[PDB]
Amino acid sequence: PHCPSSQLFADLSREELTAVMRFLTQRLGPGLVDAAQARPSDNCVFSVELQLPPKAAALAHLDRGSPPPAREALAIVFFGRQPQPNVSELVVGPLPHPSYMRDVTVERHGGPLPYHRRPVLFQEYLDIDQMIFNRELPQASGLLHHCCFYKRNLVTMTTAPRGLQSGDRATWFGLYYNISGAGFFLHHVGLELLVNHKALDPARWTIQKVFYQGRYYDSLAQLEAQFEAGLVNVVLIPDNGTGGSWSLKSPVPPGPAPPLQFYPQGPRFSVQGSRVASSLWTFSFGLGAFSGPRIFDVRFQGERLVYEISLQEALAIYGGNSPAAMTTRYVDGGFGMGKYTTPLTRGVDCPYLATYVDWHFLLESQAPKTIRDAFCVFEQNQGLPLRRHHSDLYSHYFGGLAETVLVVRSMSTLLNYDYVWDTVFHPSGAIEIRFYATGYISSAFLFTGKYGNQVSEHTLGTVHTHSAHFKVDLDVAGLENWVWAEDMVFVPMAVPWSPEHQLQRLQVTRKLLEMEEQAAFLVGSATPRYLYLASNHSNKWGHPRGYRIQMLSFAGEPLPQNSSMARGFSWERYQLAVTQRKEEEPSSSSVFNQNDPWAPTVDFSDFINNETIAGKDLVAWVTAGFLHIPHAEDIPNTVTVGNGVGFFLRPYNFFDEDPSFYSADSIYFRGDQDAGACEVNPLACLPQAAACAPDLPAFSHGGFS
Amino acid sequence: PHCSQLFADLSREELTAVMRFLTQRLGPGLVDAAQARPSDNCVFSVELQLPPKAAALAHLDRGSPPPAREALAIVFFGRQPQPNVSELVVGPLPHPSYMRDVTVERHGGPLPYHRRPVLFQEYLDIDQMIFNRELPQASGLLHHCCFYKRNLVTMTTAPRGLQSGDRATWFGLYYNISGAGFFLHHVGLELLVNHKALDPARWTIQKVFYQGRYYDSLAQLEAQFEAGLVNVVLIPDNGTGGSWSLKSPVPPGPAPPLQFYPQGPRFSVQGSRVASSLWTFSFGLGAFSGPRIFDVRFQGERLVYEISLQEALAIYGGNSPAAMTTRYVDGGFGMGKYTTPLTRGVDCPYLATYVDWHFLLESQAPKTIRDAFCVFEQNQGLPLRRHHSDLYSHYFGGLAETVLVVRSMSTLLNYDYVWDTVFHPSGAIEIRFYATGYISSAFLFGATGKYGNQVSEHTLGTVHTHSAHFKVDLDVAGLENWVWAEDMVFVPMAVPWSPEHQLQRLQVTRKLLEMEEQAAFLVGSATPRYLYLASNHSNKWGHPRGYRIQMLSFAGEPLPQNSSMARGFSWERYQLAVTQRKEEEPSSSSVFNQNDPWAPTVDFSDFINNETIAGKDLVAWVTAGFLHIPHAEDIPNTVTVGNGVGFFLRPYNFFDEDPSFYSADSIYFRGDQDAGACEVNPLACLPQAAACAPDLPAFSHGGFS
Ligand SMILES: *[C@@H]1O[C@H](CO)[C@@H](O[C@@H]2O[C@H](CO)[C@@H](O[C@@H]3O[C@H](CO)[C@@H](O)[C@H](O)[C@@H]3O)[C@H](O)[C@H]2NC(C)=O)[C@H](O)[C@H]1NC(C)=O
Ligand SMILES: *[C@@H]1O[C@H](CO)[C@@H](O[C@@H]2O[C@H](CO)[C@@H](O[C@@H]3O[C@H](CO)[C@@H](O)[C@H](O)[C@@H]3O)[C@H](O)[C@H]2NC(C)=O)[C@H](O)[C@H]1NC(C)=O
Ligand SMILES: *[C@@H]1O[C@H](CO[C@H]2O[C@@H](C)[C@@H](O)[C@@H](O)[C@@H]2O)[C@@H](O[C@@H]2O[C@H](CO)[C@@H](O)[C@H](O)[C@H]2NC(C)=O)[C@H](O)[C@H]1NC(C)=O
Ligand SMILES: *[C@@H]1O[C@H](CO)[C@@H](O[C@@H]2O[C@H](CO)[C@@H](O)[C@H](O)[C@H]2NC(C)=O)[C@H](O)[C@H]1NC(C)=O
Ligand SMILES: *[C@H]1O[C@H](CO[C@H]2O[C@@H](C)[C@@H](O)[C@@H](O)[C@@H]2O)[C@@H](O)[C@H](O)[C@H]1NC(C)=O
Ligand SMILES: *[C@@H]1O[C@H](CO)[C@@H](O)[C@H](O)[C@H]1NC(C)=O
Ligand SMILES: [Ca+2]
Ligand SMILES: [Ca+2]
Ligand SMILES: [Ca+2]
Ligand SMILES: [Ca+2]
Ligand SMILES: [Cu+2]
Ligand SMILES: [Cu+2]
Repeated sequence: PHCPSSQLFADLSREELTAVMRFLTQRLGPGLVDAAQARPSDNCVFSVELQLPPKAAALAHLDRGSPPPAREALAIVFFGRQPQPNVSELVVGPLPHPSYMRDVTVERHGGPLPYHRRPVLFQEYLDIDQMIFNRELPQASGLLHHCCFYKRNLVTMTTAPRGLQSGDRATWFGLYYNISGAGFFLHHVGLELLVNHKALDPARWTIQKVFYQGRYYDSLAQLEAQFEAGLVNVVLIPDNGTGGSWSLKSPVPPGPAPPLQFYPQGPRFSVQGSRVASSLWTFSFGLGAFSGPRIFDVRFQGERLVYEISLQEALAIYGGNSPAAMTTRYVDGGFGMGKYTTPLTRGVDCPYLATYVDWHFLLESQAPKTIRDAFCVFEQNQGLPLRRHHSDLYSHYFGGLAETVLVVRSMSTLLNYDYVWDTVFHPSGAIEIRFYATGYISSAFLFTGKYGNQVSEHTLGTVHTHSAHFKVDLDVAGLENWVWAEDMVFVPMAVPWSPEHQLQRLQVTRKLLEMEEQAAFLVGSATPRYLYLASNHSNKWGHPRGYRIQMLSFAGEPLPQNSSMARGFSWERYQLAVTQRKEEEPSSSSVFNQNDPWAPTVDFSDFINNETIAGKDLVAWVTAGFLHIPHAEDIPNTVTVGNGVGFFLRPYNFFDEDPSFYSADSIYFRGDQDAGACEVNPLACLPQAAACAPDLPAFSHGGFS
Repeated sequence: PHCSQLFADLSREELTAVMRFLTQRLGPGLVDAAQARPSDNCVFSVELQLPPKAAALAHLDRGSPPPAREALAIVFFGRQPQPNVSELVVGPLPHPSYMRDVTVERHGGPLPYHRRPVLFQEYLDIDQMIFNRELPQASGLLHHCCFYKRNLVTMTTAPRGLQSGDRATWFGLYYNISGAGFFLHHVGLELLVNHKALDPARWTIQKVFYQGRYYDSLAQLEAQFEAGLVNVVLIPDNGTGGSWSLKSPVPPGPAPPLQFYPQGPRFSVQGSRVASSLWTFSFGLGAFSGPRIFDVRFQGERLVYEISLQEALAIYGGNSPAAMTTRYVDGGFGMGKYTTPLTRGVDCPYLATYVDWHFLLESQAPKTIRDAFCVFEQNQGLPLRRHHSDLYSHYFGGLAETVLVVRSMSTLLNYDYVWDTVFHPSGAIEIRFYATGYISSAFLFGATGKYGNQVSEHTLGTVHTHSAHFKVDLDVAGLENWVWAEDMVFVPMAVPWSPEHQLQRLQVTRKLLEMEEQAAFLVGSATPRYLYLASNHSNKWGHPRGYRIQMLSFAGEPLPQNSSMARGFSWERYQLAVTQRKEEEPSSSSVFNQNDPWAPTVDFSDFINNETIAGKDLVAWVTAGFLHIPHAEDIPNTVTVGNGVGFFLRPYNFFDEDPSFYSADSIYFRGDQDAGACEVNPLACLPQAAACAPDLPAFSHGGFS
């Protein structure tokens, strides 16, 4: 019966956000508009979020005990009501009650930010739909009545980038049936429209091209005419149906409950604000609006391993029979991995008994909002030994330890993909960063196999690749680190005790990587089997104290350099790169690359620049991804099984021995001892320990927009 | 509130039945393996002989009668002018009447006697020699360095010599540590024992290695010690920490997470057969080959006829002779034969279903390994699939992932190998293997860094690679299958609507692999990103029904072909290979390769022989492995974290849609609906469903030998 239970990196709070918005409205001139109903020629505030502190100061505070650096915020402002409109980046502080505001644009980017680089606003999307649905589609209502039950029952979906050339803002939009309670993405009606929305005055916006069921037209006029002329043979795309194409609700009623996990003697970790603490682990967590999930000041048994691990960008490159598909290259940070974090459904997205946590933000609005259950944090019994030995030889003993990990997770739903961002903390001292793609695939109307598979009636599942970039600022036993590569080789040799014979002598090769360029591994290149970052200092046995990067990635072929667009996500070309850490190089991407990748705001390749990486504060940049050719089993959704991709950070002579030796949960007993004796073996007391019904919270869901 | 066996391993009776029959028909002269000497006649092994496929299938599908249930016996025929090992098929069970020598049929000639595995008694005899005859000759030295006075133990290596016919084995000497691994306590002495002679009296010691130097005999070593040329390095007898212990110095804290089935378990085990809602298969263990599964059926339909471990391999490098020539072909010892008991709540989850294995190896009566297998459902704490829609329609639809696992563990000397087969709700099968347990060590001398890392006082952790081979006989939608490779490519192109501009057009490349040699991928070769086996027949959307092999492997560089030994495990050279399935090609290895790899009994490369694989019964052969350079954190044991290696088998247009759409456990609800309303959302009723204390069984352990 019955059964128990330094925030310098925290994301800005409701107050802090409000505080900065007040200060902005005051100091920014009226004509300021609510971003959420702004127009191109308006002035407004697009985003307000935490500006991360410099490392030197942050550390001085965390370690040396000096005072905290100014807590600041960064605001992105669209300045439209202006002869030469610009986007500007403004640092506002110091919180909790700000007094200054500095334009860092020219500092950071060496010049103004072109207005065309700004992300398409929510209002801008609405205006575009007004044009399409009021001014444009009616011109073809003859056709639409015949194919598409026109009478409102159709929806548009954006693509990106928006044109062919720096400056452009023309966007292809596909049209789909507005299915109810299920993904529309699988119901392309066959029509795409090239909208030019560069003009500051929506009245001047035009439609450059039209694609319909396999053919280009110049206007909806033509397309309607040609349909009327009788040289457009409409194949009828249905409005309605049943199965996974049409639904997510299963036709099969609940059977017996699946397995459930619980903490029989209370949870073994705490979350206070942005800070998690456990027996072994300590870190602060959070979300960049655009860059997405991040962790800081990660400490294993009190000692810092990493200053920062943050998602940096995500990328989806498509191919297709149609214009939308065949030119789409989402640089998802230009929308926002944080901005589009969705709530975590208890018992689906994370285990029911996880600790859920809310996120607060201020984006494209005046008042801050909240995503409820944005994060989840929990311990998972992996059902699998961290370590184990059974000795039947000479001495009869057993010694092992079941693996229980600590997880932190957010999910981003950008249009149809749901990205899943795991950071898993292992009891061995290892950190694992994973990401899964799930959700709906993106589809096109089907009209010879070069561009994907047919996944349902009239539907091409368009081929594409996923990839993601991570900043990993390890500070292994201090700031000053070196990069080591180790591998294997065989060397023919006469057998010492019988030289008439030949043996193949297995050996270890070892090289220190001295310059940045030697630590930059292009995709498709051979990669050292052991690569690690290490300190000057050694462990008990005289080896440099190291942490090793090990990669789980099936990376797709990158967009060719021959493409002008590529410089906008040049990180795609590397598997891994280690560079000097620098304040002026905080990120591999920028929210402004999505709309102008031809003139990238940040260009990652520039960071790799022929310097020493021999004894500096280093930072590793890891790419992970894969190629996806959709298939029937992606309908309704793509499963996560086998699609996880990422990397491990594992200790390599960092410790003097395996930390888990002194685990509070390790089991050990001799063959002559009594394995059922509770005092001998803790597992024997488990049935007492766990003789209680768990107190499960009432199911709540974090709602919608 | 509380909460066809046509593939089954032979039972106690069947084993007894066969041994009785063998005793009778094998003439007198027949000794018990545990007592046998080289010149004796004895029965080494009795285990299931797997049925032919055509007959097995006829029974399983067409309903015809079962094929004869038979057994295979390995017999050592020593009491003979020309001694041989012979393979004998005995049947039909339950009460056998015949017995057929298949040796010459199968291997095209007699099995040389020197290929036989070293018997337990043979190991004991060898120790008599060492400890009675030999070591006393160097007791002067041994008293000085090693607390000689019995307190030392030997460990074998393999293969045994330099050339087909040889049977000389290096044995290292270690302190017989109590209740912890001896493997970390090499005293610095290895002895080359020649035990080829049928008369142990004639066995000799060809060489001696001590603390860095070679001697012809123990006479020599002692003569040279007493002559003042051998400088002993005292290796301690005793100590504390992970070098010496597996018992933690830290007392139990609060219990870790525990998983349970709140409305009963959702699978059954009847004998060798598992059944669940989705999955159906028979499981078991080959004495030598190890874990295997048969007649795997997703929702009633066969995906795989057989998935079986085939061989495991550990290739070493080192400063000393044992380390530098060791190549364990573990099947020559036996992955089943050395299955250890699974400790409840360490090796598998506490509430797993544990199952015993019966065997008859190197003895006259059958024995049992208690809790050899475990079978359980695991909540992965991670969604199989999920979508959150804030866009146009407000809905959520997902499904938490619960997998079905089957696991055994083999402890071969120091390593404990974990063998997972995980069955996913998506229709995917996953085969994993982890290496844990103790590393193998050597005494540390010399300044090279070429052969590993120092992991404790005076201990070299010797570099080596692990690898494992699996037979995967998929029968995708029937027997007749083809092999497909798909990948990606970019193709420059004029932008259709703006030909002044260039786009990189992503496309899918596809190729049918026609001949065996085209499906044979060497290690280090580029591999198609999508490789699958498929049927002639298509799904609803016209694509061939496929299952795809996706590989999680960090494979080490293979032993060079230049080595005569290599032919004994030539599968090591491939990542993957598809060949025609053939009755006369049942296995990629043989228990007789370990001792004569120079004249291999089975040579895998011979299977790949320039035939069609276009529309035959095909079988894939997957290699997985990795390089291990030991480091401090391998002491006391190597952890499983990130060391799992294996592959997935995923449906690729096999179905018409994701079968998890019709999951009994999928959650779905619209934003306008009530997510707490139990009738709407099953997760809401969970706190009722799981308001009960679990009835945990009293802890038992399966004991030792
Ligand atoms: C990008 O656009 C922003 C928005 O217009 C520009 O900010 C404004 O720049 C001028 C400085 O050239 C400032 O106003 C001026 O104030 C001084 C006295 O303080 C006076 O000489 C002038 O009569 C004028 O009013 C003001 O700092 C600033 N306004 C706001 C609301 O921030 C920005 O400079 C543009 N920058 C680039 C590089 O494009
Ligand atoms: C490997 O070793 C075994 C040692 O027994 C050989 O098997 C034996 O082969 C002999 C033939 O030399 C069989 O004897 C035959 O049966 C009757 C017994 O009444 C005998 O009088 C006949 O004249 C005939 O020689 C014996 O049955 C058989 N035993 C078994 C278990 O097979 C075997 O030949 C050897 N194999 C090879 C390939 O060298
Ligand atoms: C690890 O290096 C520290 C720090 O190293 C600086 O010394 C330069 C020669 C060069 O190596 C530079 O990269 C490196 O950052 C060593 O201590 C330093 O040692 C010097 C002696 O040469 C002293 O005079 C300095 O006070 C001290 N400087 C600092 C900044 O600490 C240290 O010896 C070494 N330790 C090991 C085990 O390698
Ligand atoms: C080697 O050392 C082991 C470890 O002590 C000895 O194991 C003990 O042996 C005695 C005698 O049989 C038993 O009563 C104890 O219960 C054993 N302990 C364990 C943990 O098994 C073993 O006997 C020694 N082997 C030798 C000397 O060869
Ligand atoms: C697929 O093949 C089946 C018969 O297979 C043989 O037929 C020949 C044309 C030759 O290609 C052989 O190699 C084949 O193995 C046939 O009976 C099936 O119905 C066929 N079905 C389809 C849809 O292709
Ligand atoms: C989806 O359906 C309803 C019509 O019942 C509509 O109000 C909604 O907005 C549709 N999507 C649109 C209009 O974009
Ligand atoms: Ca660093
Ligand atoms: Ca740099
Ligand atoms: Ca087959
Ligand atoms: Ca063949
Ligand atoms: Cu995808
Ligand atoms: Cu290993």
